[PDB]
Amino acid sequence: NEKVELQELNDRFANLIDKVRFLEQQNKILLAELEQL
Amino acid sequence: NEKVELQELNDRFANLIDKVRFLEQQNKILLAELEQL
Repeated sequence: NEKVELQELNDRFANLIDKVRFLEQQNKILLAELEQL
Repeated sequence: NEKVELQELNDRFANLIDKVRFLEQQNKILLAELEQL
């Protein structure tokens, strides 16, 4: 059923974006630390 | 079209997956470098 399936991909897309945000922030923090060292 | 809207859907899903993959790989190298310092 393409209502539950297209709400599923949505949830996967959402989780992937949260992951992207988290990782972008951490890599920026790590780079800043390296810059400071 | 429905076929030319589903393809787009699969392409953004792939791009998003790749972004996560690269961010994690970049993150692991940054952690390793900070670790040396």
